[PDB]
Amino acid sequence: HMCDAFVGTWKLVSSENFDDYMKEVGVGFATRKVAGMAKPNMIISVNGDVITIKSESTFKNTEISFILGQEFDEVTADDRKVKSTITLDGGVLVHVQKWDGKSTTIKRKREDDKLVVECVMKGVTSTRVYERA
Ligand SMILES: COc1cccc(CCCC2=C(O)[C@@H](CCc3ccccc3)OC2=O)c1
Repeated sequence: HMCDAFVGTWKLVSSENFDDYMKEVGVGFATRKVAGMAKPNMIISVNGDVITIKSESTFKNTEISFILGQEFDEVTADDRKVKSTITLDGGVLVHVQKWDGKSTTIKRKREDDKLVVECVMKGVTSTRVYERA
């Protein structure tokens, strides 16, 4: 029952500062423009120890399955090939991505009826708010 409150089908409703986060990560102009339009649906499920997050949109579909604390290979929506480790810290999913000698952290939190995704690269944060679909 570890991630119960995350499970479901979620739709992006709002974003703040996402262009600057993508700049900080190194995303090029064309991908920033088309990625910034997308309103993905994120489908989170759990089966035993395995968590799956599937995202579907216009622009790109992505899918990760993982065990908490166990590093895995990920392909991001901007097409980075990263090494990722996801843990639970005080009821927040904490996701670190390493690639090309860089690092970024994505936190996923339940806040009221919303799922809040906070993305940090060095000094720059972006907040992406999802609602139940
Ligand atoms: C640095 O450039 C980026 C460009 C696009 C997305 C991200 C990740 C943002 C954080 C994040 C979500 O909102 C979900 C869903 C991501 C998603 C967006 C669009 C289409 C399919 C899936 O998964 C997460 O990793 C970074």
